[PDB]
Amino acid sequence: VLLDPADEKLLEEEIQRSQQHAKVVPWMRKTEYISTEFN
Amino acid sequence: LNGLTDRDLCELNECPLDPGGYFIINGSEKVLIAQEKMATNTVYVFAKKDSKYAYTGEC
Repeated sequence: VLLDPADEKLLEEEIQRSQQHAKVVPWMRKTEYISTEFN
Repeated sequence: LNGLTDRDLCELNECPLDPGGYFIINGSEKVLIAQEKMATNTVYVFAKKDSKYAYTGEC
């Protein structure tokens, strides 16, 4: 049986947006949690 | 507690974040507040108004 990925994508009707949480910004950073071992 | 690891401090029921630097006297954490003073061995010249002295070289 034949199953091309180009045919696999045409089986769906519409599945395929923004990523603006990830944007690099020098006045903003990330976060830090509680490990068990540290300094 | 000197150099003692976080594991061991927790085993001692101590806090690895606790800074130290205080005494325990009869169970009370007592800090010695750093007391400011005039520097020793150093000459200082002051004018003390309301006195017979125009200038005073303290040491």
